[PDB]
Amino acid sequence: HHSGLVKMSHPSGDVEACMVQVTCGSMTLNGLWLDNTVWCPRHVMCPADQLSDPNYDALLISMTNHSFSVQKHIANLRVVGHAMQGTLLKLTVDVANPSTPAYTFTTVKPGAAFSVLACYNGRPTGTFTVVMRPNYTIKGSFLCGSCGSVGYTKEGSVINFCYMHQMELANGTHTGSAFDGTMYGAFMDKQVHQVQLTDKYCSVNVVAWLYAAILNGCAWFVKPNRTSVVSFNEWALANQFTEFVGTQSVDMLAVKTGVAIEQLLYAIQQLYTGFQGKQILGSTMLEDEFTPEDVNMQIMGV
Amino acid sequence: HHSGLVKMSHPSGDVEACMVQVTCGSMTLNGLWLDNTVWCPRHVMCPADQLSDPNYDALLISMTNHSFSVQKHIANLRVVGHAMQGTLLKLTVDVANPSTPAYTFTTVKPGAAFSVLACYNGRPTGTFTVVMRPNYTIKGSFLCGSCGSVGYTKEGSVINFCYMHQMELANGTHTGSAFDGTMYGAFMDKQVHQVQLTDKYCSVNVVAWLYAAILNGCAWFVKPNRTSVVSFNEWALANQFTEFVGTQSVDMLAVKTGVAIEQLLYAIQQLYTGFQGKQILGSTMLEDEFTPEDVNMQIMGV
Repeated sequence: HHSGLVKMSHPSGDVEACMVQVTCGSMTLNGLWLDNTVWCPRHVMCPADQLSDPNYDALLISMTNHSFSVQKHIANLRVVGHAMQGTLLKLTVDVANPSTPAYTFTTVKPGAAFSVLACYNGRPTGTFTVVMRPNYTIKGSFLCGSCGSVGYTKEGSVINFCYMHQMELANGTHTGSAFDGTMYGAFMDKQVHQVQLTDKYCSVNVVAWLYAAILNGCAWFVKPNRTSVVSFNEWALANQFTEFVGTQSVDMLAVKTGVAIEQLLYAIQQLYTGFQGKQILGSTMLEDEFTPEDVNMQIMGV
Repeated sequence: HHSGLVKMSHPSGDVEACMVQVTCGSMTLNGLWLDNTVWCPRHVMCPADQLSDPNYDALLISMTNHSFSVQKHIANLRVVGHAMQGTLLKLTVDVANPSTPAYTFTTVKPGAAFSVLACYNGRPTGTFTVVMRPNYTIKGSFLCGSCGSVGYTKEGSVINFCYMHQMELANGTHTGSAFDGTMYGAFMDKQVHQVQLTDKYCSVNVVAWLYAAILNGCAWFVKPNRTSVVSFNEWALANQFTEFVGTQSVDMLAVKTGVAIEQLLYAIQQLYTGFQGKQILGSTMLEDEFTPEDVNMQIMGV
C-alpha cells in the first residue's frame, strides 16, 4: 500500500563541516571550504545597484584579499589569494579545513538526483533532494541568503560536489553553477529576465516509478503490448517527454519484476492520455522525481 | 509556478555522531549514544525463532553486560550496565560520547513533522522527513537492519529525539518507540499481525498547503463562503479528516494572505468532493504532508 519511497537525501554531516560564511562589502552568502580553498558565487562581489549587469572582470580586479571576510561558526579564515573560475570565486585561505572529506567535482545530468544542503549565513538549515530537470533548473527551496548552498552526490565515502546555488527564476525554480564554473543550462548569473526552456517528463524516472509500482503489487497498467525504445523516443519528442536511455539500474528492475522496459514505454503512452480514474502508488499523474537507483536502493536494498 | 516547497529535513550531522551498532548474539541493529547511555530496541535480545512472542522480561534477565557489543565506526564501547525501559534498552557504556549534542526526549503528535536518519549496521545511509500519521504510523523508507534508526526535531541547537524505529506493518508503513519506551499508538514490538487504525487527512496540514497555494498566487478555490471550526469538525468525523485545531503558525498564514481559516475549511469540504479537473500546486488531490511551520519557514522565511 505505501510504496516505501521517500525523498531520501545523503546524510549531510560531511558537508556541514565544510560550510563557511563569505562577506564582501554589503553582500554575504555561503562558501564551501575544502583544503585551503573556499568556493563561493562571484556575485558576492557585486553591489546591489549592479546585479542586473555586473562587470565581473572589473569587480575582480578591484578586490584585494582584504575584500573578503570568511568565517566558520559551526574560526576567521584569512584570505591569502583570490581568483575567478567562471561564475565562482576560488578564495585561498591560510588554514586547511581539517574536516575536508574525500571529494570530487562532477556535473549532474537531467533526471539525476542529488542532495542539497541549504545554508544561510554559513549555517546549515536544512537538507533535501532534487532531480536536475531537463531545462537545467531544480524545484528547490531557497530564500534570500541561500546562495553558495551546495548540492552533491556520494559514491562510497567520496562526496561528488555538483551544484552551487545562484538564482531563482521567475517560475519559482532554481539554478546554479557546477564547480567548473559553468552555469547549468544556458543561464547567466545576472539579475535579468532569462528565457526558460521547456521542462519535460524524465522518461527513465517514470519507468523507474512504474517498476516501483509493480514491486509493490500494483501492475494494472502492465499489458503484453510493447513500444520499442526507438518508437517511444519519436513519440517523446512530440509529447514533452525526454528520450529514454536505458541503464543497468533499469535492467535490474526489469529482471526482478519480469516486466520488460518496452511494456512500460507502452504503458506511459497510454497513461499520458489519462489514468481513467485509477491510481498508481497513490497518484493520478505520472511521477518522474524518483530515479532507477532510488527504487533499487530503497525498495530492493541494492 | 513551483511552490517553493520541498520535503526538508534537519541537517543530520549532530545525530550522525551519536549512531552506533549494537549486536546481541545473532541480532544486530542501531543504537543512539548520548552521554554514557546507548539506547536501542529491546528486540535485539530476541532470537529469530521467538520474534512473534518474545518474553522480554526473561530475555533481559538472561543477559549480562557481555551479552551486548557496541561499536562506533563513523571505537568499541564496553557495556557496564543494562536496563529495559518499555520497548527500549538503556545500555550504560564506559565512555561518554564526546559529541553528545544538547538534547531532550519528546513525543511527536499526529500531523507533526520530524526528521529521520536511516542507519544500517551503525552507519548512517540517508535522511528524510515524515509526518506522524493519525494512526501512529509513518510512511517511511526502512529495510531489514534499520531498527534503531532515530527521528528527531530541532529547536535552536537542541535536538528533540522523538522516534526510534521498530516495525514495518503489513501495508508498508512504519512505527516505533518514543524514548519513554512506549510504542506510538496501540502497537506492540512483537512480530504478529496487528490491527491498523484508519489513517485520516490531517486537516491543519491541508489548510497549510492551501495557504501555500495562495502564497504562490493560486487562489481559485478561495470564496467568501466560510465553515466554522465547530461545523468543520463535525463534518471531519464523517469524512476521514482529523478535527482541526488552529495554531499561532496557522494564524500567521491567515494574516499574511488575508484569507481566513474558515474560508479554507469550506474550500476543503468542496475540494473533497472533487477538484473538477483543476489543479492546486500541481496536484489534483489534497496534500497533508506539509505543516504550517513548513510553509512559514520555507516560503515566508519565518
